[PDB]
Amino acid sequence: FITKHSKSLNINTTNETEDTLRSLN
Amino acid sequence: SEIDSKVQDYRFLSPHI
Amino acid sequence: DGLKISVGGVIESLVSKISNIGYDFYPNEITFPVEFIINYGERAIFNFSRNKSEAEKKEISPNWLTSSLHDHVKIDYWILVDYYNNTIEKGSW
Repeated sequence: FITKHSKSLNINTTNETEDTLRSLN
Repeated sequence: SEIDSKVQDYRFLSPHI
Repeated sequence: DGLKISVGGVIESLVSKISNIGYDFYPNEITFPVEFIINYGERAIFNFSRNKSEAEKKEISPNWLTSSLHDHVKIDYWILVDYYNNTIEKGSW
């Protein structure tokens, strides 16, 4: 799927865990 | 959009295509 | 009629899930990290299969992941052989 002119997904994932990605809290 | 993977499909075609 | 998903059918769904995502991504080893997908997929099918009968342990193909990674995800059997050497040398196996 690669475009050399995609918008980069500038997200801060460094606070996500296996818990916060599996849960409905 | 498929070029990255079609440039890889080609490597696993048979040497008869 | 609570659908008893076969040990085949779990592998058939998981193989399709790995192959069809892998086809759009590989050789992007960030978004398709082959060694991790092998080391976790084989560990999860090992854990799921361990408690199964010696009948259900005959639905399991010994090349369940490794065939689809070659046939569909277009990974070389030479590249797979050393990703499986890395899996066996580095992992909790």
